[PDB]
Amino acid sequence: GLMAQMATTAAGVAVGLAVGHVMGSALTGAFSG
Amino acid sequence: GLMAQMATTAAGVAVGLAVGHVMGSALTGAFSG
Amino acid sequence: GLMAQMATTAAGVAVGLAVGHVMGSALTGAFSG
Amino acid sequence: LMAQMATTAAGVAVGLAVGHVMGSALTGAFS
Amino acid sequence: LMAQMATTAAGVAVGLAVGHVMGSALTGAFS
Amino acid sequence: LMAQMATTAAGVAVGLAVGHVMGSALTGAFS
Repeated sequence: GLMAQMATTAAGVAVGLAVGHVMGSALTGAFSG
Repeated sequence: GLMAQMATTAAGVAVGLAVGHVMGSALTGAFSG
Repeated sequence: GLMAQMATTAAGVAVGLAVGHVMGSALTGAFSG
Repeated sequence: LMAQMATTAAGVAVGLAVGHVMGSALTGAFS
Repeated sequence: LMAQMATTAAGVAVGLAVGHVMGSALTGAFS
Repeated sequence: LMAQMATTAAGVAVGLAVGHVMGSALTGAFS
């Protein structure tokens, strides 16, 4: 599906998030009434 | 499907997000009533 | 499908997002009532 | 080769379905 | 090769379904 | 190779469904 790879020799701040898959999920950034 | 690769010798701030796949998901950035 | 590759010798801020594929998903940036 | 780089990124939005984004930038280089 | 880099990132939003993002940037390099 | 890097990250938001993000950045490099 996806062979992701991050390779950093020198990283001041290394942030990495991996999600296997998203199925039937409603993702909303900002919501207002 | 996708052979992604990020290679940085020197990164001040390295941010990497990997999602295997999105299936049947309603993604909305900004929502207003 | 896609052999993506990002190669930076020196990056102040390195941001990389990889998605395997999007199937049957309604993606909306800005939504208004 | 040699390169003096000064970058100022503000309000950077990365990702699928990016919503409202606002940004104000100002440069006073080589002054 | 040799590179003097100065980066200033503020308000960086990364991810799916990014909402309201605001940012103000200013550069006074080489002054 | 040789590289002098100075990064200043503030208000970095990483993840799915990122909401309100604000950021102010300023650079005074090479002055």
